[PDB]
This record gives sequence, structure tokens and C-alpha cells, in this order.
Amino acid sequence: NKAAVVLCMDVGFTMSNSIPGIESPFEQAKKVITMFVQRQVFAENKDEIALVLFGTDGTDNPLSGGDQYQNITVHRHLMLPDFDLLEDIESKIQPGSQQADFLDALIVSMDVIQHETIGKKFEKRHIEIFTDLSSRFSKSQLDIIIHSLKKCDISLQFFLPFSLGPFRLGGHGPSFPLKGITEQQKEGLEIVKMVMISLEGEDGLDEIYSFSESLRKLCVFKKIERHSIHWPCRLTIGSNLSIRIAAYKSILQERVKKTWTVVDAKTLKKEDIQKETVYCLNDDDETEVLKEDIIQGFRYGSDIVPFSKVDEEQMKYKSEGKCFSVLGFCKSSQVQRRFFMGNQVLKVFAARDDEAAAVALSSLIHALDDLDMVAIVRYAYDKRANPQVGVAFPHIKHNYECLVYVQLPFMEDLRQYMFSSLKNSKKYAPTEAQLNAVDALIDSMSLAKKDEKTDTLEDLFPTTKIPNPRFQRLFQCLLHRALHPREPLPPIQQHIWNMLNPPAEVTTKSQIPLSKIKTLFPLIEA
DNA sequence: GACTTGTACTGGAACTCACGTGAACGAATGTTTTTAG
Repeated sequence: NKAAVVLCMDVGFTMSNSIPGIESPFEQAKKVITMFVQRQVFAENKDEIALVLFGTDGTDNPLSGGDQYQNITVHRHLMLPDFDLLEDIESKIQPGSQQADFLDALIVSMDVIQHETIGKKFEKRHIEIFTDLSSRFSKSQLDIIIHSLKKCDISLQFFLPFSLGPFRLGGHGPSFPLKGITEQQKEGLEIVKMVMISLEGEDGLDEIYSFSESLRKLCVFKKIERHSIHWPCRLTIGSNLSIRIAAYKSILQERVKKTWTVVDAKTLKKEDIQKETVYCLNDDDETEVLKEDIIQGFRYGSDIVPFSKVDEEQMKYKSEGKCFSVLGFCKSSQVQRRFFMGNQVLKVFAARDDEAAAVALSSLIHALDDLDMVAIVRYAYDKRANPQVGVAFPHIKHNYECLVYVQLPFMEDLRQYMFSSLKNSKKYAPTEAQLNAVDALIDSMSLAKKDEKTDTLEDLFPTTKIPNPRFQRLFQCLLHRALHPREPLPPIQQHIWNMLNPPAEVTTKSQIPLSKIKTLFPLIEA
């Protein structure tokens, strides 16, 4: 499953206008595109990327017939990204001295998508445009653009310097204050809104991001990310009732797919280094014993009991693999989140294409939701997988419904520890002033706000939408080392810290209560 | 002052626990190529 992405970028004079105290839009767009290319390259994704720049002095586009579609250059064709693209983005791409509209650039991007994707099969086609919307443009080709986009199945995404005192990139705050926007910018925003509505309906509004917002949203990869595989099984409620189901891994910790290979310092080759493991007895002679002369064993309280691998396999617990059986139903209040185990969460839907299984699963989910119940079930990936006991609870949304499954603990997996009570201690009991100070601190540091007469909490620091900074740090360090072999690693990028920190308003409001708490609470290190 | 014996103190190593990283095998599924009917 491959994809084609055409990145359209403005390099005009307006993009270079760096307002004091705010980074220029050109730099923010460069950072966003660099992040996208880093993710695409270092992830070893088989995705094709092309780059079109509109606003350059020259013209290097196929549509350069006469005096139309000028100041547009196809910097890179539709071929796999490499370090060359990153190097060009970083150093040898400078702002142009001419201003060009984004409509002819978008037409050029569609033409590139159509022509290049003639000898290759691509499941998805995406076009991303980074522009300021501060250039004159003509609407004569809007209808044909929309028709071509709809016919060719091409997705669209817009990135602008402004979203729909101090300013920080990815700082969970206002990037571009709404004081100074030019009229042409308003017209361009309205046109972009019209195009997005005409393409994806009302859902298209959410696809108009901002550089600062996009730097901490992972939105650029939304339309190219691959779906997880499905695990098919049969949910069993008895011995004669079965519902075909498919389970996906809704949540799973993401690790680094690429490992580190040990190489020799003098020569950077892994074939000159060999790693071997040896076994020796408990004798001064260090007698060597072959692997075939080794037997598995276990400790039995100061006594060693030999236990060969074949014997263990013969006598190990055996069960019928690939089972999803409902042990029973219990009140949801009897299952507590603190007891959740495992490292994954499963989302169970009906089978691929069948109305009967969907109806049965919907009936079960609705019954559980109405009765306030969850299903204690037995889960086993396959014959080898160790069977586990888990809880499946309904999850109903306006657009879809499913069963969320999370593993549950065993009796020996629970640790019984005793902790001294704090509410009945005469030495650690806080005073009224201390409680008031803590209450003031909590009030002054609320990450959720109440909306205007609608009773809908709004999250000010949605950490769930923040990408993992480790991957970005690793990618930036790898790129710096590749392009600068003879320099040390650079410091952590500022926007990473900005996105990893809360809004400055919270700290500003919390300054006073924190000082009050410090004065009231005496803390001294031992 | 030098040796011996007995008692008390104490920081380092052994052990355990827990987590992260990397490598290998087999199960289950899906997909592609080749060959007999």
C-alpha cells in the first residue's frame, strides 16, 4: 500500500516577512515539511514524495507554455524521498523575489499527480499546500479544479500562518494574533473554506491547520497512515451461540523500528566484529561445554530440579487456541481501571461484511450499556499464546459502536501492601490555611475551561494529541549527523519544549498561589 | 613497642526486582507463482 504526496510551498516575498517577535511563515513551513520528510524517510515508508514551489523567480513546470502558470517549479519529481530532499529543504532553498497565487500551483500539482502516477499503482493521492494567501489570484479555474480533484480521488490539506503577548511555536496558544490580517488573506481563507466544504463537506474545515499547530498534531500523516491488521475470531456466549468478530489494536505503545548495529571504530563495518556466547563449569580450569550438553533446570528452594525443554513442552499447560469466550457478565462498578493489565487495548467490531454479526454485536453492546454491565471473557491469540482473563465493555459513538477489551489481573498478579492512613494522622493533618492555599493553587492551574453557556469542557493541554518527542529528537539528530558528520549533536528544538509545556497562562495565574503554598508549607531536605 | 585475641562498626558486593533493547522461532493469515486436469 503506497501513496503519493505532492508538497506545494510558497516561497514568495510575503512569506519572508518576519514580523518582530514572531518567526516568519517561511521558516515554519520549512520546519513542517522537514518533519514530514524526516518521518517519511527514517520510517522506511514506501511513499512517493514530490515538491512544487510557487513564487520562485524561474519557471520549471510542464504547463509553462506561454505567460501562464509562471513562477512555479517542480523541485523534485515523484520518486522515493532521500537525504537529498532534506538537504535541499535545509540549505539550498531560498525565498523567491516574486509573488504567485496558489491556484496555478495547485493545478500544476494535480498535473504532476496525474502524469507521474501513470506507470505506478497508488492507493491514495494527497496534496498539501503551505501558503500565506497574500497574493492576487483568479477564480476562472476553480470549478475545473474541484471537478478534477473529485474525479481523480485526490485529498487536500491547507497549512496557513494563522489558525481559523509572547508567541511560541507549538506552545498550545495563539500563533498569529487576529490583528493585522490583510484583506487578501481573508479572501484566500474564504476561498480555501469554500473549496474544503465543496470537497469533504463540513468535515473539511478541520483539515485547515497551522504550522505551529501542525508541529504538535501529527496531522500531516493523517491521510497516508496505514490501517492495522484485523484479528478474526468468534465471540461465544454459550455453546450454541457465536458471533463472528474482528479485533484491532486500538492503543499500543510505539517503539523504534530501526535498531543500532555495533561496528568497529577504525572501520565502519559490522562484519569485522563477532559476538559469541560460551558456557563454562564452576572450576578453576574454565572447562568448556557445548550447547548440546546443556539441560534446562529450575530452582526449588536451595534444590536444583532438572527440567528438560522436551519434558516442559510435553507437560506444559495446553489449551485450544484462538478463543474469545464470555466467562460471564458483571456490574461495571465491580471492575476498576486501576486493575487493568497488559500493554494493549483491543477494539472488537463485527465481521468484515455481514449484517447478522453486526446486528448481534449491536444487540449485545446495547444490552450491556443499558444494563450497566461488562463481560468477563477469556482471550487467547493462538495455541502458543497464554490464555488471559479480560473485561470487555461497550463503546458507543455517534458514528460507530464496538467492544473495548482490556486484560485483567490474576490472583498472584496482585500485590497486597499496607500503607499508613493519612486522614487520621495528627502529625500530618493540614490546617485550614494550608487547605485554602492548596484549593487556590488547584483553581489557578486548571487545564480545562468551561465553554460559554453550553456546558462543554474544553481541554487546554490535550497531551493525548501530542506526538512522542523521542522520535522527532532521534530524527533530527540522525539528520544532523548525516549532513554534519564532524559536529556534535544539536540541542533539543524549542518547539518540542513548547509543546511539552503547559500554556503560559496557567503558570502566570499560578505564580501567586505557588508562593503562598511555599510560605505556608515548610519543606526542608533531610 | 610488638604481637595476639576479642568485639564493634561500616561501606561495597551479592542478590533481587523491574524495565528496556535486540534476536529468534512458530502460528496464523494473506498473497503470488507455477503446474496438473
